[PDB]
Amino acid sequence: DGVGSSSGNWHCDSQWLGDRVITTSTRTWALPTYNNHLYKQISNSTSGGSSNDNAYFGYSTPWGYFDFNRFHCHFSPRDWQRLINNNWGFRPKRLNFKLFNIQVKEVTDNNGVKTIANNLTSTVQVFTDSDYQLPYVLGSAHEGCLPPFPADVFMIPQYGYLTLNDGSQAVGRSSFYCLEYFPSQMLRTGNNFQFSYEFENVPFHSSYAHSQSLDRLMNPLIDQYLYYLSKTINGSGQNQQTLKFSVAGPSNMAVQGRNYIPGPSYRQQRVSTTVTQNNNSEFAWPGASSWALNGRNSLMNPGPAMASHKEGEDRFFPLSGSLIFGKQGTGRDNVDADKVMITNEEEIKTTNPVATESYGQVATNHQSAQAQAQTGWVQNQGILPGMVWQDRDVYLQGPIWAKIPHTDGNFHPSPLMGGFGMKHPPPQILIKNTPVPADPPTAFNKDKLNSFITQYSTGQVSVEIEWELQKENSKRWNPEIQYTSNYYKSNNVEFAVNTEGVYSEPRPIGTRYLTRNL
Amino acid sequence: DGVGSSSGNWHCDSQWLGDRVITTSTRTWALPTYNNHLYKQISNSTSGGSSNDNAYFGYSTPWGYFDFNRFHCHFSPRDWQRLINNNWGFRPKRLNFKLFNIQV
Amino acid sequence: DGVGSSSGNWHCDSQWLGDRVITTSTRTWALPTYNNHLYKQISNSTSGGSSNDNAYFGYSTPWGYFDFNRFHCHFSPRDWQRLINNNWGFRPKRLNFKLFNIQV
Amino acid sequence: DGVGSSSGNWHCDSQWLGDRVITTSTRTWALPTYNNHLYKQISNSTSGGSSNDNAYFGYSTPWGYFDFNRFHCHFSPRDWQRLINNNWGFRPKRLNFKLFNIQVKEVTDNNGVKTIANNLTSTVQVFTDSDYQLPYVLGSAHEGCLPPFPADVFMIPQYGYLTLNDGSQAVGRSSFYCLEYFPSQMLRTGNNFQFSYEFENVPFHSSYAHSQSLDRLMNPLIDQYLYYLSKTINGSGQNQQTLKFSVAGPSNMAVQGRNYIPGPSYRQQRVSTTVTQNNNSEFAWPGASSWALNGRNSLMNPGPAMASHKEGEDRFFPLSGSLIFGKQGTGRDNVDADKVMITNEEEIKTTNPVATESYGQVATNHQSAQAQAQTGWVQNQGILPGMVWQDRDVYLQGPIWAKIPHTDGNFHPSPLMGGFGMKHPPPQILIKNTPVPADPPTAFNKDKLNSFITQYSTGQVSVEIEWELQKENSKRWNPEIQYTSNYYKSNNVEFAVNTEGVYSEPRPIGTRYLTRNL
Ligand SMILES: OC[C@H]1O[C@@H](O)[C@H](O)[C@@H](O)[C@H]1O
Ligand SMILES: OC[C@H]1O[C@@H](O)[C@H](O)[C@@H](O)[C@H]1O
Repeated sequence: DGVGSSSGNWHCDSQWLGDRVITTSTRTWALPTYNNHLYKQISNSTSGGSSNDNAYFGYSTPWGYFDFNRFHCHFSPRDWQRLINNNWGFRPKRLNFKLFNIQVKEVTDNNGVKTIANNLTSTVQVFTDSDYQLPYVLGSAHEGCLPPFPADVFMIPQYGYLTLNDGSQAVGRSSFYCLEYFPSQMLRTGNNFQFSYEFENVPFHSSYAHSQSLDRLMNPLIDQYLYYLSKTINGSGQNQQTLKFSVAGPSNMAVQGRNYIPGPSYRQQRVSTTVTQNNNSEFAWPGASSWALNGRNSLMNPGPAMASHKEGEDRFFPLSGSLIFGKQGTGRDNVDADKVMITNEEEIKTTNPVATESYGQVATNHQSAQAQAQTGWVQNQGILPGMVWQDRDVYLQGPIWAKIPHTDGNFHPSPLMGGFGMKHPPPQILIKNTPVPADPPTAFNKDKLNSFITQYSTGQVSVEIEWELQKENSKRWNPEIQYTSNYYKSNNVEFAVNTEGVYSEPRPIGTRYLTRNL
Repeated sequence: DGVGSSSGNWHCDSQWLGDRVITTSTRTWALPTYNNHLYKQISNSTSGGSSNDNAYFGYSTPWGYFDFNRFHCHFSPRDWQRLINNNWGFRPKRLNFKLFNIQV
Repeated sequence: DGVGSSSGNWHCDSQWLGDRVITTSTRTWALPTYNNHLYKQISNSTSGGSSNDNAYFGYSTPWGYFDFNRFHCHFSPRDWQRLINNNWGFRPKRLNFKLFNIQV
Repeated sequence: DGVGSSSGNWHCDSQWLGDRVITTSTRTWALPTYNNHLYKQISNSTSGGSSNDNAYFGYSTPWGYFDFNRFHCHFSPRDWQRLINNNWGFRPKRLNFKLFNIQVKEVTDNNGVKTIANNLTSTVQVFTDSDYQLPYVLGSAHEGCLPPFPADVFMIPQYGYLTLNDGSQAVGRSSFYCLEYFPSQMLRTGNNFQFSYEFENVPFHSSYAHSQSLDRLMNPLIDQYLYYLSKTINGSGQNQQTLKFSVAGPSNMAVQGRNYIPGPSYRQQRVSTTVTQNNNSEFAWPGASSWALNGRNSLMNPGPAMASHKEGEDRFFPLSGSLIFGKQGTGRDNVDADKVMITNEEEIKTTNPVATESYGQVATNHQSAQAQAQTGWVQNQGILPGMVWQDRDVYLQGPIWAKIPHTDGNFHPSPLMGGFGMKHPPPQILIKNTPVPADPPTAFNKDKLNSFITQYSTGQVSVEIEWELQKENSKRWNPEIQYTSNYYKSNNVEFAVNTEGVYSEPRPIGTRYLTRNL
């Protein structure tokens, strides 16, 4: 429209209908010029990397992008409480995105003194990758999200991507992408941008914990009509061999026949937060579970979903097998345990093997009169028919969706870090300040212009997501576990601003409070 | 229109139909003042040329001009590969040119 | 029809439409009598096999069968190049089979 | 249809309408199996060739093809006389082709004794290359035409083709063609084949000779108003220099201004049929005009059209510059002049330079008081604006059409051997006996079958061509030259059968008898 008109309004609320929740978030952003308007080849060579496991090849772009892919972008802590205490499930449905009130600014420096002024004719350009033709970086859990607290102003992160490498080198199959080779909308102050998106059908996240365990599903009062082998010897001494059979029943539940078995396992090393209980060695990398791809070792960072500890063992956690969030102000490198927050998957204990335990035991031989029966431990167990499992829980600090990789086959493509896997996730939204040349020379020169006006932009972003709810139908008589604030006096309010103005999230909050039968 | 409105959008893609290819290229340009707004007689004398084979007479203008007359203006290397591997022939048909978002 | 009429024509080409390829292959075959018109029990015993991993039991028939189940049956090397350089994917859709000009 | 019915009738006549001639020719053919049903790589290595100028790479095919591309296929000698004496021009219009009364036969040999029997269920397969997707060999002047005499039974020639080579080797750009990869019609006895073809617009062949020469086009009674430089010196002695100018007129015709000049020239070496007049050396190849392509030398066999000798010099002929036909029964290699027939282009003497002469003279310097005027001979002259020329004459023994090569550019693409150049000439008609296996073994073997029943086919071919005529409009008072038979007694009739049954063509017959003004 024009210089003097606002191109959009602040809309931050949430709206609870019967089976639907509509979250709306507005934030203020700032976009720098990245890479001096250049595309740059980057690799572990350009960054000085060494180990082959860390080698990479790729490109950094002048562009930047929006990430709303964490839940605290869309939910206040109160809204999150309201979701998790009342609902068995939820999934995203629709998306609405807006860019408005764009302001492009010019920075001039004289001597040690900078002046900022509006550049009214400068433009910002924006496009969504709707055909998913770019490397999709939103499914890796990155910084640069919209801030959880609506009054914070955030920097837009720089877009970059990786392609195939051999060491620091690239192969011929490596692909380079110019983001200028897409059509994009150009925006002066007074222009706005919007688009809508439909989430594809995704199952409801399970926001409940089971009130039954998979090995306890029997009627405790009644025998089975099945028999098991109770006794193989008639007693001490030579040549005592029998087959004795007993009814499996209430008194021996471990031996009863069952129709369903716990889900798959890939075993994690167990680490105690009580520190003297740990070995006196460096096992962090060496003792870690990992998978290998093309000679590279990638740590298996989230487990396949697994229970983080056994009952009462809460001090234990799987080495890499859980999500670790930092507290507010926690540094980058080598921080103590009290400065991070270790998620635990304890609720899926009912259907899922413990991350730090063997799946079970198998027979390793044929017994005989000569040979005793031998068993061995199953350290990793793939899918078996009859397995049943829960996915990893999702968190207010955590990711929402991932892009399912485009491949011939996948199994149960729920993202291992948690959330909703999608073949066509919310598309990437790319934004860039268009370069404005400084004064060119008065004689022609064929070289590309390397001299530009120093410039940055700011504005507002609205994200509106419609969420579908699955209500609790339970007949449970006794009251349930719910997420609560604690009444006891404290210097600060949890999930509130500091005395210095710093918003913090004191604890990770999962979704699983309400219960269901198994 | 106005100071605060963009007068055009960035369109750079290529579009492959059955017997047609449509290339679109968007670039950012800068235009200096040339010749201090003057027309100037120029010759090999003004440039110091000597040999008769190189002698010339003409004019330089304050104006400047657009040249999209090379193929890499319209074709990405991948698009060029896609053209040359699959086709016995090609020719240009239509042209559309735009100037927009002018900033003085 | 009759002794003096051809019951079919040779059709070997390939046809590239926009999203479809139609391959057609014609070959000349010869069919012997197998097993002297007999069904025969066969096993690794009848062939002299030994190891249990190789043991088998079955039947050989007087019949014979057609196998077009390799790609070079339907694609010339040039057609294969044309498929693999230009396309992210392909799948079979329809099939048409003919036997004609039989000569006993 | 059936075994007992004829699938077509013999139609050999010609039909003269007002401006149209329709020729119809029927012949009997025999088709062997070629290459034992195999495609074979062939090269100068496989044939033992040596010189790089003769090196080639290609394939021979089991297929064979029809060639009606000579005029004696469609015209009796009387019809040819009737064409050339009455018409200024003619061109082909339509084509109709038929294969019918196919007979496939089986050959069995016992000991030194062969038995031929019908194989009623065997088939012949036929297709036209209508999209011109095969190497086109009909535009090279080859044996294997339909015989000029309708009672002769002819063998179908074997189809083969060449692709790119380096020496005897092939490069990656070389292309291989399987003729089985085309659709073709299969024919038992009782099946027939036909197709129609439209000639594209081609200019009329010029069946006239000019009654004027390009340098005589002036009015002999009247002066020009132009002047020429008659005299550059005033006389003998020193310092005699003048410019004298005269009117060009009837008495000096060589110097008059003219609007049009003779056509282009590429000079041929002159050879006398009076043999003692020739040099005593081997000049056949060494003294020959040639063009070079990729390091190979190809003799320039037909000239660009040029006059074969000057007036009264008929004993002279251009080395390669004319078409040479063999007489009946003339051998393959090193035959005397009396056993061949040397065509002469003498009629185009009016507009075309003599093949064995220089085109003319050009100035090679600047004359001056110090330097005399110098000229040099033009041995080859390309097209100049204002040039005018006739194409090579066409012959009853000669070719009709050629395929214009498919290229970015060509100039005046009249075939140099004569006839009608066409971008889409009459298509190639390919024919093959379909292989019939002998008895296969009773155990399966994956090898292709190399054992076949010995087999060949015969039948009839009809070719019908409609020809458009251009009548003579001339106002010439005196009678003209016409082609005639000579009345004088001879042992044989010309263009008739021998006492042994051998048809022969005693002389080459061109088209140019009638005259036109220039
Ligand atoms: O390969 C050895 C290294 O492996 C890395 O992945 C690990 O983070 C480092 O601590 C080091 O142990
Ligand atoms: O290169 C020398 C040879 O060239 C051939 O083209 C010619 O026919 C031979 O006679 C021989 O002279």
